[PDB]
Amino acid sequence: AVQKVVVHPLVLLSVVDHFNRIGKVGNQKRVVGVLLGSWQKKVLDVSNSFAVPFDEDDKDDSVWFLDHDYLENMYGMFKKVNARERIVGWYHTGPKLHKNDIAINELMKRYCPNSVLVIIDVKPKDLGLPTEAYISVEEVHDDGTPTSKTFEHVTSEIGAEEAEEVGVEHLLRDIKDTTVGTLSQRITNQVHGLKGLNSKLLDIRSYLEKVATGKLPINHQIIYQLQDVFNLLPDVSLQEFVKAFYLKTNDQMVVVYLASLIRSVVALHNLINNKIANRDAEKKEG
Amino acid sequence: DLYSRYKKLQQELEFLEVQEEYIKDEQKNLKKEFLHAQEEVKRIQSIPLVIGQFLEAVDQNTAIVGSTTGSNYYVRILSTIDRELLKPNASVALHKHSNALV
Amino acid sequence: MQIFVKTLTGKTITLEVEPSDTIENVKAKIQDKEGIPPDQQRLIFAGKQLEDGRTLSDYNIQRESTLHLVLRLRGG
Amino acid sequence: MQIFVKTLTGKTITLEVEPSDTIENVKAKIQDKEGIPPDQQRLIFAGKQLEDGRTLSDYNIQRESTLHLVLRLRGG
Amino acid sequence: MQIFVKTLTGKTITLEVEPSDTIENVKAKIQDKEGIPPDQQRLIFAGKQLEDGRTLSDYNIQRESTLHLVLRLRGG
Amino acid sequence: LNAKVRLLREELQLLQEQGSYVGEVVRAMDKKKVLVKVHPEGKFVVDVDKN
Amino acid sequence: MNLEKPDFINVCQCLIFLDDPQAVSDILEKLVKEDNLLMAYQICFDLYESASQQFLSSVIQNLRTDQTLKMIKILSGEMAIELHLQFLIRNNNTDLMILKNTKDAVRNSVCHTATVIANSFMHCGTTSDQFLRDNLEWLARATNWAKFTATASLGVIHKGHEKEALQLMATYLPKDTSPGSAYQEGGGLYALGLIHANHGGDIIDYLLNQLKNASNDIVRHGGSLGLGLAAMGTARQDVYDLLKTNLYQDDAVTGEAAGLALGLVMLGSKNAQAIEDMVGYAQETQHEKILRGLAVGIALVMYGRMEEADALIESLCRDKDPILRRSGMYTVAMAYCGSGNNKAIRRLLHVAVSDVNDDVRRAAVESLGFILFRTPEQCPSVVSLLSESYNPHVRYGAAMALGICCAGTGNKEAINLLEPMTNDPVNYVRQGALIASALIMIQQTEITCPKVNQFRQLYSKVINDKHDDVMAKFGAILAQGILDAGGHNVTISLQSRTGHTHMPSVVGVLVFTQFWFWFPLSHFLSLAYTPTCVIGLNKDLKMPKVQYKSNCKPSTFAYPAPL
Amino acid sequence: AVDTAEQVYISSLALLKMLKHGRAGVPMEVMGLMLGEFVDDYTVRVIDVFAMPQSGTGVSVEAVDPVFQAKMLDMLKQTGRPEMVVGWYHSHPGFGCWLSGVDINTQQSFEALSERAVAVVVDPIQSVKGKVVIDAFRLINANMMVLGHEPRQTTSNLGHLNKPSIQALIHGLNRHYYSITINYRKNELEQKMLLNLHKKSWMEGLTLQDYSEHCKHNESVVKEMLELAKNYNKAVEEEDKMTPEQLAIKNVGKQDPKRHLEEHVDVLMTSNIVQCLAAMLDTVVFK
Repeated sequence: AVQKVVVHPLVLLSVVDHFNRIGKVGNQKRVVGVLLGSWQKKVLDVSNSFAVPFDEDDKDDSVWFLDHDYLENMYGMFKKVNARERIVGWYHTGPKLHKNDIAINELMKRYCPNSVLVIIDVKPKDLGLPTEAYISVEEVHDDGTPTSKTFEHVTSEIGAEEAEEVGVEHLLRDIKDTTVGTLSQRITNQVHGLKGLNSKLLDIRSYLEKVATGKLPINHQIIYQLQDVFNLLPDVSLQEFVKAFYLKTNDQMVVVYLASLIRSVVALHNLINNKIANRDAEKKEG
Repeated sequence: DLYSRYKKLQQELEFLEVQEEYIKDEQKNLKKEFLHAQEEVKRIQSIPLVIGQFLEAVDQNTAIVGSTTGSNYYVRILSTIDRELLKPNASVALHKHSNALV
Repeated sequence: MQIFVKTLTGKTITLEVEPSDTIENVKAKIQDKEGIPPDQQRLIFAGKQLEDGRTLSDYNIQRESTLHLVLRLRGG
Repeated sequence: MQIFVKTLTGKTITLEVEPSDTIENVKAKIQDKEGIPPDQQRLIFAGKQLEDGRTLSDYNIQRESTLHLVLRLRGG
Repeated sequence: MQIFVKTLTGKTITLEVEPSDTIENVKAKIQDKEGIPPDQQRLIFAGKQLEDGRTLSDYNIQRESTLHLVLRLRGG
Repeated sequence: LNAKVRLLREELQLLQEQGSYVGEVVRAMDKKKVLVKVHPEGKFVVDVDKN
Repeated sequence: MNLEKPDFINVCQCLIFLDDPQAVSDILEKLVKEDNLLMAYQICFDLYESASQQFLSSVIQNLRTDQTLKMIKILSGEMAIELHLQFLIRNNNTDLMILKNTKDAVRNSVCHTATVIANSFMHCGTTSDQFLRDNLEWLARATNWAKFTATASLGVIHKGHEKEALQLMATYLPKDTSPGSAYQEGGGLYALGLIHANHGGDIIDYLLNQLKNASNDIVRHGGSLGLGLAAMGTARQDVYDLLKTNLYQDDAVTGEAAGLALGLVMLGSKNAQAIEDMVGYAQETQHEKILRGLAVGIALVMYGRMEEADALIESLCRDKDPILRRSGMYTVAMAYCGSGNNKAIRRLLHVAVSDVNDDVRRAAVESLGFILFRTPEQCPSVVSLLSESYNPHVRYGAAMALGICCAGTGNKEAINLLEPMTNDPVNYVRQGALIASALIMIQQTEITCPKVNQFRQLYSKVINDKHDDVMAKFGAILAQGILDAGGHNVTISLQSRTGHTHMPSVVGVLVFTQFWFWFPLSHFLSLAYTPTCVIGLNKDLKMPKVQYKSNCKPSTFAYPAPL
Repeated sequence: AVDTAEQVYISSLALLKMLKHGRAGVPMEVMGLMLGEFVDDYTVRVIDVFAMPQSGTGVSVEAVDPVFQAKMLDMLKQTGRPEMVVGWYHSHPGFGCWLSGVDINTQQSFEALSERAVAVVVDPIQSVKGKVVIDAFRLINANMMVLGHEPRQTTSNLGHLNKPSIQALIHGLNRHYYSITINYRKNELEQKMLLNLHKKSWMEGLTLQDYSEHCKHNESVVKEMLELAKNYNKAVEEEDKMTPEQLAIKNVGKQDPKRHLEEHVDVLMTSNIVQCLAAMLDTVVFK
């Protein structure tokens, strides 16, 4: 099992390189490759990757063709250069999971029992993080329906190390932002947050509306119980909570009345000195 | 007569307005540059550096210090340290690479 | 669909092709009648750099267009 | 309402649209008019970059308003 | 007997030899044609590093054989 | 404001510099040469600059 | 016209501001009918010296479709060329001592070529070769691309010496003397280009043939600059085809040559096809040189079109590739030339203060000059504060914007600002300030402005020092040649005699400032020197002797520097 | 023909690779190959880098066996990167960046085999905080220097920044080799996978931490500002009829108003305004 994955920039950049270059061999929608990495304790650190030739068909999910021998050879050479990394998993691009993917997983799970799948979305989007990480497990599924194999999400984060961040910071020198910000960076964040929240809430419709149309079957087992919980969890303004009004005012009597004042007295002092000096320097020449 | 004065007044008014907007913008960017520069200067001693011991002060922002590895050196000093703490001897910090006093 | 290829030598050569073809096929036809190895062929269209992996329709190429062939001289 | 858009080469294009139209719908309309892929286009009003997640009513793009369009001259 | 020597830069170099020739003679030919000291050349055929004590009649080489050359790169 | 930031930038530029040794002179020499004795060890013949 | 008499003022100004060639041709014919020939001659000379090209074409065509010869010849310019050359060839009196000194002081670096440029400036239009003739074992020290510059320089000595042109150039036997160089052939066509500027005449149909056959490396570079120079502004389609085909060949050294020349012929035509084809080839290419060509070649396609260009601007200004953004700034410069429009200033200042890439900051702030020169008293008030920003590029741009705004007149405040900057620590900004001062003080004597004998000495300090940076003395040795142009008899201005913006001068001085990126472009300054004289005449064929009389002069002004 | 002031374009990815590998084997030197294209008569573009088996030591390196190199090109070629090699690079652990006398003997073989192949040198432990010490060189032949001919050709973009270091100038600079200008052409797409990426958040934009952790902060800052203010009062009561030049005369430190009084105000204002605004948003976005 794993509680989180940590991804280094180098893999992200190499994936972009792969996706740009592949046009040299034959048009394809997506690309596939191995991830190398290491285990500390229930946290997984990824640090390198390499291409592997792959081909697909756009309709039939029974047809595809990975390649064993290229994989084994290249891993041999990489191991001959360095020995501390080992096979850890694989990645593909494309924005949405393909039905086919489990069938690939049960292949290369043979090279590492805990094969984890990372999706990297190469083309941009506004709302947030670029990558997702998934792990494969069977389930009880129900009171009683066939057990199967599907993925579940695992939380994901982007990492860094010494002498990889220095190159990044050099590349990014031309475009920079305030480290902390003074009401010009905190205020923007709130707007960004509201964008994300509204995105999620709108995405709920596209499912729940079409299930109400009956276009697809009800996943009664899970979704509705969670969305009963949700509608339960908001709060309310109930005469007792509003009695914790007595906190807004105690912010203001530290802001307004004891920080503005000593910001005006300084300005008067500077003005007095300025007028004194300027008039003195006038009459001195007269 | 008065027509020319009227027109020229209009023109110079609007043109000094343009200059005013320019100056506001340049103020806004120079502030950011100054902030960034202080940010760079802050990380010049947050380093695993070495201990020397103060030996002599020649003039402003310059001194002579003998490091604990022998090899007596002669180096600038940082612009933010207080001066009246380093007369006879002291435990001073020396940059690992440049031997700049911090 | 005929297409005209121009070399740096001043020669113009006309190849009949169909819009379904792909750049490597054209380079193979060149290797046919030019005899220059396909790896030693580089093709520019209107300043763009063509890829061996794609179809003609990806570059909107129409009838009788001119393509420029350039050699690689790193072997000096 | 009828509105006009101008482009690099100066061609002026006429679109008839309704206030609730979203920016992706406008993109679809203009690609229907001229076949440009909807990603190869960006549109500008006043000084600010229009973004897709909103209706024309949100920016209150008035009747007969003029828009600027920016594009690569060809998709490649 | 004509043979082809490739290199990592894409340079290709034909050469004429006879199967009685010993390998160091080949490295001498490379030296005189290119201008490279015999120490610095290392030779590969079919994935085996060749050795001076042997003729090209050994290693059963045939004409039009593709050898590879690699440099003795060092630093310090 | 511009003067202030320019000054700070110049100071940071200067701090990126290499150190120097200190040496005892035992005697001068002719045609711009001195004989010095660097602290750890050594007995060198060094050249003077233009100033 | 209802007033008692016909006149110049209305027909000079209004008919070319309105662009009504039919009306001027009609009133000209009417003035011929009643046999008032002196008016009909003065109007022709007045017109040619300030009417645009192609305007003359429509006028002459409508006219001709006897007095015909003596009016057509004065209308196309031939005797104006003759007379101007005849003035310069007689009033020449340059002082060779300065060349002898700088020649003796030079060390064998780049400064060598910097000499043979400036020399050609001072002997411009003078047809005298002496400095390149009395010594030759020194000039033969040049090799490689330098041979291209030096041999091109003859083209600026013989400027306007059109009549014999071709026989002269082959007289150097550049091709026969040895096939062992292509750089000479490359220079020859450039020289023919410089001699026949604007007057494409016959030579277009010769260059257009000679460009057909090429050792494509260098010969095509010379050829395309020459042909793009001879035919500028005519929009001739048969030329444009051949330059497009050379551009599409996609070769670095032949890149910006055609990139310019394809821009010169279309100048101001607003041609909606050329812009889309050129911008489409600037995107999705991968050689910087071609972009550094098209950076200029685009902007010249729009000229004075003002608001009718805006649409392209705020397209081109959005592009990510920085050379395109710079070319956007050049376009907003040319669009509004001379016209003090406010919002263009607002844009240029915002860009200069904000953008992340230095070269667009230079090319932004530098272009302020081209839209303010109608009121040179105003430029110092804005650029002054720029001159102290922390990053050098903005300082260089400021200095050059002063040099280009006040160019013709020794406005005191400009010198007052440039004085401290001539000692800036960063070498290339000294290189800037020297040339700016030299432009702004051409033909000024001590009584007319005080500072001259400071500067006239300062150069000879720098050029004789040896503890300095090469580029600084490059700028100095150029300033010497700028200050004594054409035997003291020529001056630089953008305004015409009567308020029109003289297009060849704007083009020449714009494309001069690219000397930063490619040295042989510096000769393009020669288009800006206008002669400064009064010609006494009583009949077109007849210069009768007269003496004018200049009152209120102690006679200590005028011709300077005999000493 | 002769060279001029040209250039080297290196991709961002290859830079990360060089830094990472150089820092890995830190007590010893490391070296590798680099792959790219001579796109025109005077720029050179390097796209990718890979290491090779090597017998490192604290002052030198040698490559072990050739078969590895010959193979890996043939592997890469069938997944879409056919470019041949353009040059090589190595690292100097603690010294300056310059060429040793053995590097010349290595380099001459590449130059004899291909006309333009640059050589690259990296320093992994001076590149510590916010700069990179990386450089590229080529040889100058001996006999040409004796003849009047100089190394190159001139156009005005030679002289920016490219002041040589004295440390490098002690060795064969100019005399034996010359530096080449370097710049990083970060094209589109890979721009965004860095700028909009290494730092980000979503729900973090709406978090409160309203317990004591806030009130205690306020009651530290105001408490110390009490003494700052008393100090400033005393420090201005002097009111002596002297001249502010004399004030500058004795001015050394702790200039109360500017030095300290104001930053406390700015900090307190920032914190409290942001907190109150966030509470006011959450009071409406959720029920």
